Amino acid sequence: RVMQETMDYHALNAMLNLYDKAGHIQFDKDQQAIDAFFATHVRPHSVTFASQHERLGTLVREGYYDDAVLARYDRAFVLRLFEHAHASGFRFQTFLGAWKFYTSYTLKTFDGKRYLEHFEDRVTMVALTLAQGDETLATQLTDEMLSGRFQPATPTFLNCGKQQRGELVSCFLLRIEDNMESIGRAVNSALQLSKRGGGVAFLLSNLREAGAPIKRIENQSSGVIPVMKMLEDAFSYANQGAGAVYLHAHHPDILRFLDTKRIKTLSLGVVIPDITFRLAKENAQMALFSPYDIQRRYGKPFGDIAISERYDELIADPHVRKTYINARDFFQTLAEIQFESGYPYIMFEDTVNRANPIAGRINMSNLCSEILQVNSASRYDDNLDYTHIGHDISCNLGSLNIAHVMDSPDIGRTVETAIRGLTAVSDMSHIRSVPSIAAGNAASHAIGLGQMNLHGYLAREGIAYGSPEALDFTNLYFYTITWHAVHTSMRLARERGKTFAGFAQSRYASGDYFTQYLQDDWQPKTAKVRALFARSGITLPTREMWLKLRDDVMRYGIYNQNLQAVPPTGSISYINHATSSIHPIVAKIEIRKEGKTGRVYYPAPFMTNENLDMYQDAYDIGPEKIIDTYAEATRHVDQGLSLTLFFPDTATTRDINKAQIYAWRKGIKSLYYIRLRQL
Amino acid sequence: RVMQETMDYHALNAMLNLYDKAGHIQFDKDQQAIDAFFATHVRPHSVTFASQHERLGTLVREGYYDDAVLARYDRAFVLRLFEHAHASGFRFQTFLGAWKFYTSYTLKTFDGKRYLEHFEDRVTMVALTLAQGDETLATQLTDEMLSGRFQPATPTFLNCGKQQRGELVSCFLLRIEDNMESIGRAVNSALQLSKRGGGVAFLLSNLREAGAPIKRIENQSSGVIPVMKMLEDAFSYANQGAGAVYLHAHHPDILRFLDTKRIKTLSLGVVIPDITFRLAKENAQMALFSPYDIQRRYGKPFGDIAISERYDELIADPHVRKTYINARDFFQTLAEIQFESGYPYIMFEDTVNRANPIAGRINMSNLCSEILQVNSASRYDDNLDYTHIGHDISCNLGSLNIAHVMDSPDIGRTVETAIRGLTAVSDMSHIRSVPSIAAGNAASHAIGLGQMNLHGYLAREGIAYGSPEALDFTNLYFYTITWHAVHTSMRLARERGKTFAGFAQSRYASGDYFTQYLQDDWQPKTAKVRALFARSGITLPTREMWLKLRDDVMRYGIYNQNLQAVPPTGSISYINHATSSIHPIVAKIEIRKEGKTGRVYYPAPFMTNENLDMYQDAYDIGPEKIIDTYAEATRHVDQGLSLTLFFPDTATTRDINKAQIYAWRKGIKSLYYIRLRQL
Ligand SMILES: Cc1cn([C@H]2C[C@H](O)[C@@H](COP(=O)(O)OP(=O)(O)OP(=O)(O)O)O2)c(=O)[nH]c1=O
Ligand SMILES: Cc1cn([C@H]2C[C@H](O)[C@@H](COP(=O)(O)OP(=O)(O)OP(=O)(O)O)O2)c(=O)[nH]c1=O
Ligand SMILES: [Mg+2]
Ligand SMILES: [Mg+2]
Repeated sequence: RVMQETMDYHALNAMLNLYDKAGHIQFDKDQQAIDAFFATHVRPHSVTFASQHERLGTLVREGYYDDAVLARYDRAFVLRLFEHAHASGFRFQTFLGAWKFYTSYTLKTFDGKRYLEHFEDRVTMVALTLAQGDETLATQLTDEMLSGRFQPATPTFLNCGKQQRGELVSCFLLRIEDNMESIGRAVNSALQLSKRGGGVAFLLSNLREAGAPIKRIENQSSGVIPVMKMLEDAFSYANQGAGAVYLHAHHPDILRFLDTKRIKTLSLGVVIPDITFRLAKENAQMALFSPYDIQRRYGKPFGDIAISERYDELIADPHVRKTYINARDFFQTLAEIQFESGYPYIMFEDTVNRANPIAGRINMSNLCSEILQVNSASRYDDNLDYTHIGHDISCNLGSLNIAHVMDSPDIGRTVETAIRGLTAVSDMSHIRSVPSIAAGNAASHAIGLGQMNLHGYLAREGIAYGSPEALDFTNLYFYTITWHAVHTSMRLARERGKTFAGFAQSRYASGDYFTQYLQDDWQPKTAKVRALFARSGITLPTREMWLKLRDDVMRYGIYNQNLQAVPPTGSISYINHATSSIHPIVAKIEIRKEGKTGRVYYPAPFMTNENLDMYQDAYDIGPEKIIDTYAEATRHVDQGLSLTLFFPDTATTRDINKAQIYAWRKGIKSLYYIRLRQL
Repeated sequence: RVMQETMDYHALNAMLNLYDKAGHIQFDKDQQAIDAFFATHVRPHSVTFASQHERLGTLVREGYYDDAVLARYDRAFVLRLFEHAHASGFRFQTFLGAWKFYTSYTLKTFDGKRYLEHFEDRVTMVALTLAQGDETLATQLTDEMLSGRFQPATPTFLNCGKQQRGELVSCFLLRIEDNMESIGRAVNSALQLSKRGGGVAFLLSNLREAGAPIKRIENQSSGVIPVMKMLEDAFSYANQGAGAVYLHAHHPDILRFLDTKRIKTLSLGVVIPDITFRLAKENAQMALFSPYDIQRRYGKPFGDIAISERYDELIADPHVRKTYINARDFFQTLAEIQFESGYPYIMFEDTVNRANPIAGRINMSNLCSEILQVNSASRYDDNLDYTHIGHDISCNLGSLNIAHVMDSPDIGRTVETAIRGLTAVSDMSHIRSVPSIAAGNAASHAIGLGQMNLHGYLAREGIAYGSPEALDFTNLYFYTITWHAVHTSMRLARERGKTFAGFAQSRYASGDYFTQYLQDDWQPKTAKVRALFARSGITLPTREMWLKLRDDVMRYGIYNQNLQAVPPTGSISYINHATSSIHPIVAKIEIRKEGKTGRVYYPAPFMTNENLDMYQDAYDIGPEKIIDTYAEATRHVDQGLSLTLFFPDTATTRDINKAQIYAWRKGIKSLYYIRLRQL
């Protein structure tokens, strides 16, 4: 109001980092930070036009907005939607969300001096982009985004509608075959993807080990390390461009591989089948097989056969060279490297395939260990031309904010919109630099819908993370989300007359995918959990519904080969105002090293001085509770979930190992990095 | 003979490293080394068949000889040629030649225990391979090789005719364009070429400098170093696979570039135009121009415009960003790096283009600085597919042994055979992994005929290296070789009805190429030199001949775009028994660190205790005499000559620089490495 003092937003934000003699925080100060930000910074540097109409005009004229996007609608519908947007009542809930959106997400004039968009403008453009002319779908997307229910991945949210636009997808998984063409391509792909800001993970399990033959002459191959060396250099050059490599635990270079991190910027990931755990239990030895022999004798690559199921067969075939290391020592090295670097990530091959409803095996994952899909080899001509374009994996993501989803009765529309939005991201993608990525996305329409703010919700509702109530909720919540997503995908296939490639061989086709849901235990184990769904008007899918969907799926099929995937939510979290994963908060007042002050503080959603006790941080909760929560969700998520375990700095490799053992026994499909308290 | 002692060939070889109280060597001991080698080793482990016929049979049956080669002739002609071969009277002249041929060049049984070929068998197979069914040409090749007059490059000599065969060409030059596709391809090429043992050189002058824009955003590019880093790693992986990079002296990263060697295994090469020398003379500054601007404003890449001719224009255009360093300090850094590492190589751009008879500019050279040809850009699709296949350079080599050439009157047949042989190497090449190399070789038919044993000859004839007699001879000898090579190429074009691509724009077409030869100074300046040609029956081409060839060339054209190129002769030298280049011997008894004894000693050809004074080593002769000799040859060789300068270990960078200045003023097209005495 008229003449007011104190307008230093950072100072105000910083008050969040103060405790009073009773251990309380002045949460109000953040809000005052917001207000001061808008008054001293946002408003003064934002561009206001005489009307929406003249703005679009100008924005398209000076090369900011892409007229092609706007051209798919009657301009009037366009003006009406922006108006509906700015009428929604949207407010940033935290000083960091606001600042984060203005400093990194919103459109600025090319000289960088002024803003040209506000939150609702960006949402609007995203809705127009994804809706592709479908007015009713564009309004919904708008609504879902403004209400906080849906939040598309950073790369989509940022580029949609812009003239000078990045890619809408930024995370890829490529396989490498055991021949020089496939290697040269991989380095090329790294290069063309990295320059476009993509996260790229590479499978190494098919490469022949150090010492294997080449053209029949003995002891000649160099193994994976030198290829890692090349992929590493490509990622450094093209820059924001990060890499990963996955290697099967029973591959001959496994220890040399792990030893690179004892190569500086590549992330490592290990695939571990069940047999490896059995071996370590009985203090046995691990047999490592040569991909070179496996190819010659079995006619498929290392990364395409099933090690566990053929373990003994392989050890018996004298035509397959075997090498041996100490299983228990393997896990020991693993925990020690993880203790220091956070990775290697771990992908439980047997758990994954056993749960995989798609014909084929899953031999790798991504830079965040949440993506798990099938892939297939590409073959090349000597000039590097593709003679057979296989299928690799690009990964289209977005996430719902659990609290807001529960706060809206029409949960079926909430999910269906998101699925329709991600599906669009897939439909509009054509990654030209790497045909196997373009073929794959086009054949599978695979998408990854995820969740966030679970902790935020459970706290708001007075439930403690990890508790029997919590576990009950996360099981039934993922239960219902799954029902509506599969339904939406079925509708898409029906309204489009096509299904994902190879649907017929899926467990969706035969019906086996539903067995799980046809048995019981979908009755709320807890009384509070029954109360939450009821007070929200959400109906937990009943056996009839599943039985009905089974028939629809079997008859019409589904459009997307994969629907869910739960990554960590990076900085979109601050915008959407959600607690990052489905995992507990890493802190009450998360501190970030950003901006002209050095730090910006972020309070957890729905947290106040009267409910602090519900915000025990991830360290305090510990691994068990976290693993348990993820276990409940893993029973439904058809892909994976980035799972990080937070440990005190006195934890030991045995502690780490015991956690991983528990994760494994519990059904967890994958583990992201193990993190130790250090600030 | 019946019961003889002393059969240790190495011990006998080693006697060459002994001086008697009068400073004389027992050269006879080497011969005894040969004899003992044959008796104790070669004969006992060689496979003898009941007949030639059964041998071919077996060799083709067990997968050693390629029946496709033999199939181009009546088997009888085949048996007759092997017989003519073994009847020639061929003898190894030195213990190293023999051992070198048996341990590294001849065909062995796959288990490595026995030899399956002798010198004449390998020569025969090479003649059959290159002759391609032409019986008369196969006999000649056989004769030329057995007499010592011709010696094909190692890669050809070694693989021809073999079933399990390497490439016949192993040296390539590729250009890189200023875009990510072209970079990815380059790394790919490195990989596919290196695995096949090729030497690959890359042009970097077109890449935009560190700090240049990308997509209009300022300060973004990383320059050449990170690309060097990638090419370096590719060469380490694919292994025997060596690399080089060339950079224009006036490129903005010139000092960062040089600074990598102050990157461990890549060779460096610098292109230096005349202006740079003028600047250093007047202690001026060097202007470095940005390839990014040059492209935008001139529409061609840095490496395609003429810096010297546009120096001032460029400095004046305010649309071209300029950077500045101290010319004299540049040469200083150069000499200091050369002092320690031998390179950078140096290619005198202006000298080269001025002498280039082919339409286009020459912007790079090879790993040995003897190759100088034109090239052109390739353009790519985003999937890396070629949309326009440009022209890169592969390099087909072989060399004549001057002494033996002079020892045969029909010098016209000697040259014509060699040209026909190299041309075949070109005709049979199809490097599939890199289309620009295949296109180029197919469009130009470029070959590189070279010379060796010059010092061996001059010594035999009692002429001192560097002397006025010597200079007279090397000028007229290269004069005549040139006449017959151009003649042969003209005949080829005539008998094949086609010329090199772009002949019409060449100086061969207009006739300007001959002007040089139409004026005088082809009269032997020395009386001995007149005597040598006469005593050999070789007629120095007369103006009539040139005048006649001019008409023939202008009317029928020539087949090959380039004919001569004088590289250093590696180990083929020991086989052919020639003094390596056209440069003086590096030693009287060259010592090599090879074999079970650690060393093998090699005496120079035609050297005895009564003519030692004619074998002053390269150090003793010094740079001037060497440069001078090369100057005489450079006036005729249409490509280049690897020129190494040998210095005492007390030489200074000023000494090095003064040499390079003299080379430059003298016409030298290029300089290989500067070597300092160190053993
Ligand atoms: C050439 C070469 C290959 N390799 C490895 C890379 C690949 O994993 C593997 C296959 O290379 P490829 O190019 O498939 O080998 P090839 O087909 O020539 O030989 P083969 O017929 O035996 O397969 O060889 C090296 O490690 N170093 C090398 O120098
Ligand atoms: C992407 C990228 C390019 N480069 C360099 C490599 C090439 O020499 C040069 C050209 O890359 P290009 O892929 O041609 O650049 P572009 O076409 O996207 O941008 P422009 O339109 O400006 O040309 O950019 C880097 O140094 N680092 C990078 O991350
Ligand atoms: Mg192979
Ligand atoms: Mg470009």
